[PDB]
This record gives sequence, structure tokens and C-alpha cells, in this order.
Amino acid sequence: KLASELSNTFGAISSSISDILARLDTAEQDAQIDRLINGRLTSLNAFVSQQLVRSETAARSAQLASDKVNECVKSQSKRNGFCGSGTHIVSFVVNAPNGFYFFHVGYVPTNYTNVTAAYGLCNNNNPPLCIAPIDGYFITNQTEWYYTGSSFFKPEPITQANSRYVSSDVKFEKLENNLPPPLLE
Amino acid sequence: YIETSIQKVTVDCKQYVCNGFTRCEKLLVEYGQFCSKINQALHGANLRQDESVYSLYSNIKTTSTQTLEYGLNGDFNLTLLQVPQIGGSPSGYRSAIEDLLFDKVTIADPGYMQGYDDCMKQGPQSARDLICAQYVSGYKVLPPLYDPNMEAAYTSSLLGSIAGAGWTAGLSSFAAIPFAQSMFYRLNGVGITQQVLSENQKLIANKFNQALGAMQTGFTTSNQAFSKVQDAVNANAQALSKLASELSNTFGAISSSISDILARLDTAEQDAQIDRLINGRLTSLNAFVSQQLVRSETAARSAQLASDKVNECVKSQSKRNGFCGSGTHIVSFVVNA
Amino acid sequence: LYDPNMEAAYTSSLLGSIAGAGWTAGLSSFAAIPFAQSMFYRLNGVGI
Amino acid sequence: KLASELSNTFGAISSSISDILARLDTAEQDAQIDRLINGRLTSLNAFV
Amino acid sequence: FEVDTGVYSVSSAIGTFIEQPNATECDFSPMFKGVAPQVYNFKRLVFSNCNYNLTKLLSLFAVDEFSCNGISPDAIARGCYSTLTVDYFAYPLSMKSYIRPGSAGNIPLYNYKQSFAHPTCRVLASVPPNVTITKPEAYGYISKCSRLTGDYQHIETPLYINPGEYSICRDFAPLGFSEDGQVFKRTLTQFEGGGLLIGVGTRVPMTANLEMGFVISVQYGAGTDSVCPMLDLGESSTITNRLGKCVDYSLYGVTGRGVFQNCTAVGVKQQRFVYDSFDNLVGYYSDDGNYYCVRPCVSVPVSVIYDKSTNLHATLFGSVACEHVTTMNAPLQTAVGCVIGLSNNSLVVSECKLPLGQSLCAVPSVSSQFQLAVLNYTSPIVLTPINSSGFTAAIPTNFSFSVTQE
Ligand SMILES: *[C@@H]1O[C@H](CO)[C@@H](O)[C@H](O)[C@H]1NC(C)=O
Ligand SMILES: *[C@@H]1O[C@H](CO)[C@@H](O)[C@H](O)[C@H]1NC(C)=O
Ligand SMILES: *[C@@H]1O[C@H](CO)[C@@H](O)[C@H](O)[C@H]1NC(C)=O
Ligand SMILES: *[C@@H]1O[C@H](CO)[C@@H](O)[C@H](O)[C@H]1NC(C)=O
Repeated sequence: KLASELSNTFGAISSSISDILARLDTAEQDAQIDRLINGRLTSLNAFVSQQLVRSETAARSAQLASDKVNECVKSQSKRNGFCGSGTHIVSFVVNAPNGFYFFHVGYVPTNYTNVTAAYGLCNNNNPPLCIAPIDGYFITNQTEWYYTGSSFFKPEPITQANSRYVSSDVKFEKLENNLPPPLLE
Repeated sequence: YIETSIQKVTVDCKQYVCNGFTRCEKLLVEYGQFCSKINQALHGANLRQDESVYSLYSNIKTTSTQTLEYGLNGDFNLTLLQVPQIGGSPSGYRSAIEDLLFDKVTIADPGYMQGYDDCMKQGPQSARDLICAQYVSGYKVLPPLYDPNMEAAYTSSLLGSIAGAGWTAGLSSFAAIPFAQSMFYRLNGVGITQQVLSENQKLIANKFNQALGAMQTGFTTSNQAFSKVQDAVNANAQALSKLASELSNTFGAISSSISDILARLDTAEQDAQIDRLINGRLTSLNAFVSQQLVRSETAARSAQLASDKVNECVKSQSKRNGFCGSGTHIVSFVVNA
Repeated sequence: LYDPNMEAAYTSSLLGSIAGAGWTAGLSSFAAIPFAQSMFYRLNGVGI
Repeated sequence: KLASELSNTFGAISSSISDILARLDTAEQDAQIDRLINGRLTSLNAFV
Repeated sequence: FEVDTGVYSVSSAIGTFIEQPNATECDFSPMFKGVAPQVYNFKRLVFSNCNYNLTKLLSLFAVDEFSCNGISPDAIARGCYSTLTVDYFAYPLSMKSYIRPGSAGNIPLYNYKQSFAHPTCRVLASVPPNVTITKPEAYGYISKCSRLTGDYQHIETPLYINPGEYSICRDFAPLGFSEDGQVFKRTLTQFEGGGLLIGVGTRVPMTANLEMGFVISVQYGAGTDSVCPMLDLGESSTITNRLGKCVDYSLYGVTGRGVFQNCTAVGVKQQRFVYDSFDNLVGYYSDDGNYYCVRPCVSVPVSVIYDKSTNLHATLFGSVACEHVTTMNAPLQTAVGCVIGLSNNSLVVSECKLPLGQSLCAVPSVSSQFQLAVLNYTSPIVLTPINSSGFTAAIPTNFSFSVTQE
């Protein structure tokens, strides 16, 4: 646009000062140059104002790149949708023309299964201690209550490591027998 | 309110500049490297909005959902957020609270299907109104990428959206917890004990229902969020108003009408006065393209913020302060404005 | 401001900054955990 | 920038309206004061 | 010769409508009876609601200079106007420079100053000997006009006329000056300011033929009547058959372009022209007793849907019903206008390259035809809450890694 704004007549007989000088008398030449001079400065002021909008837009976008490097690249992100799609594992950054190119590696499942997934397990005892799972689900063998990870399906025995002590609830399932090791006595 | 798009407007450079006068068009043939640049710049700006809208609706889609009752899901009443149903949901797509939000907003119908014919008959003096003044001034208002029916389905699915339990790390499991039981987990996490009289169920739902039911009063210009909704509409109209008002500037000529110039002047000097109208109306169009490019980028950088709050405090509870409303954040809902 | 050689020195050094992470509470310590072990801790946190 | 655009001739013989009034005839006075009005209004629009 | 794939916004003999009144001939007789007036005693004729014959005027005068500002003589010759004002007098051709705008003489000071509020023409002409306009004696013009005051009558205030007005020293010798430099003195009354009015007159020898000056001014929008050149009524006099057609109109002095429809009357019937807030004609009280709405001429929008891979193209008439397209393949009405070149096979797609807007799509079905298609919302997995004492949950049994590039 800068180069093409020089081929604008601005009302003069031509956009070339060579042709203006080659066709008009000395009195009238200066009247046609001043059309090219008052133009070509309005067009430069448009360039100057436009390059201050573009420059601050990129300066604010540099903070976005700097923030996203400190979050996606130098650590694992717990935000939703900030660093790619799916749960975030690792990101890599490389240089690109006029910016940064990121590669966000995420964990996307492809197949699913349905389970019972009780809220918790209450002791069949007075002043009951109640175990809720941690970072997982309490799933039936489909009774024996087992534990599986949230992101991958693999039933395991319940233990103190994958159980968290919580207060009793009506919605919990009372265990008459088959108590897990954490809940015994 | 978060703005995600602007009104897509395109211009016909050979109709805005020369209002169908063959005397003006022949002088514009010397130009026409400045018209293509306007036509090509506006095509790109409108093309980038389509890619921004497509990107926004792929960042807020839902993997899986569960089904909710028409109201009184557990004791919490979500009717204001659900499309009305007599038997099953008839007679539209947008929820009850979108009806109230749109009715309080003054929007000129752009008539995407029969706009030309409606402006042709009605509007005896309303045929320069900003929508009916587009078949006169040579510009045009393009329809948005998605119809309001599909735009409503993306926000409806968000209401019944399901996520992984509430105490499980990761975004790869989905638990079908009923909405009522989900709310109690959100209240439990923020400090409320589970022995608070069965968590006072009759007195938490009532206060939730009272505050959620009283949000209809907020659709006034006294409200900040709704004020910004009207300013977004006003800005879109003002862009078209300034486009039409620049066809009344003389730019130093005897008149702003090429009919007057051709009727009061001789052949030699008419070409001098018309060229002032062509040298203007092209610089003005250069200012329009520059203005609408900045508005197109500003909306696109706010569509990213729109997708953020959908993911930070619509699809999951937010532990951040002030990001998603005053007070401790429990739950948020999103509708179309 | 910077030539391509120095522009890519910063990003090449980010790939190997896993020792700069130093998994703990806080950002003021560094742990020379290999890349392979870090991924298994990254996958272990997300539920697996 | 707002004040410095009041000293732009815009093609007129002089920027000051006083000079235009004191040097030209009534026929041409209103053809160059009009140049200062078409400018100084585009300049104001760019400020807005 | 090569354009990408997308929807592109690409770009009939206007007629004439003339209602002019049946009006009497403009009378120039007052100009031709009596001695021609002097420059300071010019005579003004105002013409409204009349017709003039250009042939007579061409024959009766021989024009020497026609300096015009705001208009051209041809425009005055082929156009109709509200008011025509002519200031005529006798002015020597040898002084033609002293009446120009910017002149430093005494003519613009004490004799005649031209006004530039409206379009004007200054015509210096000479009357042929056969034309019967009684020549004056030698020409005359005022060289001084001032008010003398002071106790000793020692201070003198020059008096200057305003554009189009008369001098205050006119009454000293309205028909001319007997001798060059003739001096006159008068005493002003108390109500007029008082003092000694002093005037001086200059006598210029008469020429061989009478030479006269004319200032012709046109006013638009100053009445409900027109001054027109004599012309044939023609066939463009009526509009009743041409409603809905874009026409150049010339109505009682106002000209433009528009389309006329039939509405109910608004405004004042007398004024005959209803205007909006922006000085555009919007209504017209025609002589046929009907009030016509005036709308600006409109153009149908056109866009092109183009597919480069299959080299297929269709046309979109945005927001236009197909009934209009046929009256002014098969046209098809969609939710964004009328489309020619697309077929309705009730196709539904999940995602596509060409969006038409409002969830419409154009997909080039292979085996060579565009088909109009509708985007369908993909419903997420509705996870069924089976009845139990716990919450049914979905847990992955197989996984993949996807890289998202930003
Ligand atoms: C829920 O709110 C709607 C809003 O009008 C009301 O009609 C309905 O009665 C409420 N539900 C109950 C159970 O009261
Ligand atoms: C104008 O005058 C000429 C002189 O003979 C005449 O032929 C012509 O018909 C006149 N025009 C009219 C009456 O419209
Ligand atoms: C014009 O006026 C009305 C329209 O409202 C109707 O009578 C008809 O279209 C026209 N009238 C006549 C007498 O032509
Ligand atoms: C296609 O035709 C069917 C039946 O003729 C109609 O229901 C449908 O609306 C049409 N589609 C479009 C886009 O017009």
C-alpha cells in the first residue's frame, strides 16, 4: 500500500512530477506539485497511525506468548483448553516467522466403558469412618469394591494410598462385609 | 458480556463512488486499482471472521452430556435456562432467558432472506434507514456463519454438560452426577461443611432459586453488562451510519450529487468536479476498511477470552478470585447475546 | 533485533530445561530428572 | 498533533483565515476558506 | 485468471420525467422601452413562473464577455429554475475590467457590486443598431460618495455600497452627468444621520453602438413555480404508467433521479415538495392530484459462489426473493436469498469448505454438480444415567496422543 499510494494523482494531471514539469507553465506547475505534496503526507500519516496500532497489537501478543511459554512449555498446565485440547502433557515451542509456534501434546482417549462408580464407602460401625477414592473411582467388580484410575480403566485393590478419609453421608454405600484394608477395625 | 464478532459488511466500490451514473463510471476506469484493494481487503476481513467463529465453536463443544428435567432438577429450578416445553420442547430453540435478553435490545432486522423486497414496498421515507439504505449506497451486510438455531444448540449442550466426577484429576472421564448432587459438591469444596443440617437443602435451593429467578430485572441500561450489549449493537449501526453519511460530503465540489453537477455545469468542467467526488469517497472508503479491520481483530482477540470463561468457569468450577464474578464462584451459565 | 542463530538459541534451550523444572512446591529448585521419567510423572498426575 | 494540524495550508494561500481575508477578493475568499473547512474536519475525524 | 475458492461479492436505461407548468411568456419589454439606465441607476427584472424564447435573445444582442461563477450559460439555456434575476445597465466596453471581481476602481465601490450568494453570470454585450433601445447620452459613473461632518466640516467618511444594493449618491443625477467631474452637495436630515453628503460624477464619451451590462442570477428552491425555456411538451410529461422505474426527473425547478410510488399525502399541499431531514426529496404533490413517494434508485446485490477444484460457479442474489429475480437451471429460495446454480437434494453435511451463511453450505458433489447443503449440529454423547446407588461413569479403555499446533 505504501508503494501503490505513489501512483495516486490526487486530482493532478498525473502522479509523476516528471510529467507535471513537462506539460505546464511555471506558474501552474507549483499548483500541481502541491496536490502531490498535501497528498503523500496524508497517506504517510495513515501509514504512521496504522503502524502504531499493529505494533502495540504485537507487543500485547508478546505477553501472551511469554505467559503461554511459562505455563505450557516450562510446566504442566491444569487449565482447561489453555494448552491445546484434551488434558495437557507436554508442549514444545519453536521459532516461526514473526512469532512462536507451539506443539501441545495432549492425552485424548478413543474408547470408553461404563461403570457403577459409587461415591464412597462407609464402615458398618458406630462413629463410622468413610473412605472416598483419590484421583480415581470406586468401581464394582461388575460385591467387592475396587479402585481404578480416572484416565485409564484398570481395577486394583483398595488401600490407604488410594483412599481419603471423609465424613459419612447417606448417599454412601454401607459395607456389611468385604471391608477394604483401610476400613478394617 | 463478551463480544465475539462484528457485523460483516462488504462494499461495492463502483456503486458507492458512482451512484449508477455512466458519466462518473468512465472517469473511475482510470482508477480501479484502488477499488480492487478495497474489495479484496474487505473479503479477507470477512473471511477471517468466519475462521474465528469456526474456531470459537470448536473450543466450546462438549464431549458428552447427561439429561436434565424441565425445571426443579433436584430442588434447583433451571426453567429460565431451558427452552419452553408444553409436552416436549416445541416452538423454538433459544432458552427463556434469551427471549428476555433479546426483547430488551433494539436491533434493526437485517432481513437476510427477503430484505430487498421488504425495503422495496414499505418504508416510504425509511428507505434510507441503515438497513434499507444498503441497496442505495452500494454496501451490503453479510449473514453470520451459523443460524441462531445452531448457535442455540451449542449453549444448550453446555447446560447439561458432564465432566469427570469432581474429585478426579484429568479431563478424560465423564461422571453422570445429577445436577442437584453436583451443586452440593461445589458448595462443599468452598468451605461449607456436609453436616450443615443435611447441608440445609431446603434454604439453599430457595436462595439459589431466588437469585436465579431475579436476574430478569437486570436487563436495564443501569446494568453494566447489558449496557455493553447495547453499545455493541450501537457500534455496528454507527459503522453503517458513517458509511452513508459520507455520500453527502461535497469535498469542495458544488454539490454532493452527481446529478446536480451534470445539470449546472459544462462538459469540460464537470469532469473536474466529479473527480473531487471520486478522490473523496475513496479516501473515506480507505478509512472504513482501516476501521473495520481493527474492529475485526479486536473481536477476534475477545473471542479467545469468550472461550476462556466457558472453559474456566462454565465447564468447571473456578478457584480464581474476581475472574468469574464477585464472591466465591459456584456455577456459571452462558447464553447467546 | 536478534539474528536467527540467537533467536533459536533461546528456544533450543527450552527443550532441555526439564532440569529447570525441578518438580517440587516452588520454582526455586532444580532436579536433573531425565525426559523419560518426567513424562511418566506427567502421565501419572493426569489420572493414569 | 491536534494543534499542529491548525497550521496546515491544505492548498490554501495561507493557513490563517485572517491572511485569506486580507489578500483575496470576495469571490475567491469563500473558495479557500472552504479548503480549510474540508480539511480541519477530516483532521478532526482522524482524531476521533 | 486464477481465483481461490469462496463466495465473492461482484458488482437499465434511466428515463425522464418532466412536469412543467403552462405559463405565459416572460416579458422583456420594460428593458426595451426608455433610455437605458446608468451603472449606478441599474434596473432589475425578476422572472418567476414564465417562459422565455432563446432565439429572440440571441438575435437581439451581441455578447462580448460572459464571466460566470457557479453556473454556465448552457445550463441556464437548457434548464428550468425557480427564480431568474437580471440587473441591467449601460456600461462601456472599454471599462470592462473595472467591473470584474477584485477591481480597484470606483465601480465596485460606488456604482455596482456583484453578489456571489447564488450562481451568477456577468454578461457584457453590445446592442445592434436595428434593435430599438434608446441610447443614453455619454456614460456616467460615480467617483466619490462620502458624508462630510465635523464642526469645521473637516472629516470625510466614504460611503460604500453592499452587493446588489444601490448607492446613496444616486439621487444627485439619476439620468447622467452634464459635465465631467460634476460635484453635488446635499444636507442629510436628522433621522438619516445628518451632515453634508458630497458626490462626484465622471462622464465617459458615448460609443458608436450601445454597450450594456447584465448580471443574471438563478435561485433554486425559492417557490413553487419555474422559469423555463420554450419547449415541446413531449411524452415524458406523465409518470402514472412508469411507477417503479428509475427516471431522471425535472419537476418545477428541482432535478434529480428517483423512483415514484403511490402513497398517502403528508406535509402541506401548497409547498408541493416534501423533504426529509437531509434535504432529499421524498414526496411530490403532482399536478394530477396524487402524492407520489420518491425513493432513490436501488440495485440488486450479486455474489458468486466459486469452486476452483471442480471449476463450478453459482450466483447468489443476497436477500432477494426469487419472484423478483424471474420478473426483472431453476432459481431456488434459500435462507440467505435467491440462488441460481444450486440443486436441493436435501443434503446434510457435518463440515464443508464453502459457507453461504445462516448454516447453509454449497458442496460440489462428485459425479460435477453443486448441491445446497445444511450444516447439522453433532449432538454430544448423551451418557445414560443407569439406575443404581452410584453415578454411572465413563472411563477410557484406549487412548491416543494428539498434537495441537498454535
Ligand atoms: C420455577 O420457576 C418458574 C418461573 O416462572 C415457575 O413458573 C415455576 O413454578 C418454578 N418451579 C416451581 C417448582 O415452583
Ligand atoms: C421563438 O421565436 C422564433 C422566431 O420566429 C419562433 O420561430 C419560435 O417559434 C419561437 N419559439 C416558441 C414560440 O416557442
Ligand atoms: C394512488 O392512490 C391510492 C394509493 O394509496 C390508490 O387510490 C391508487 O393506487 C392511486 N389512485 C389513483 C386515483 O390512481
Ligand atoms: C428441499 O426440498 C424439500 C422438499 O421439497 C424441502 O422440505 C426443503 O426445505 C428444501 N430445502 C431447501 C434448502 O430449500
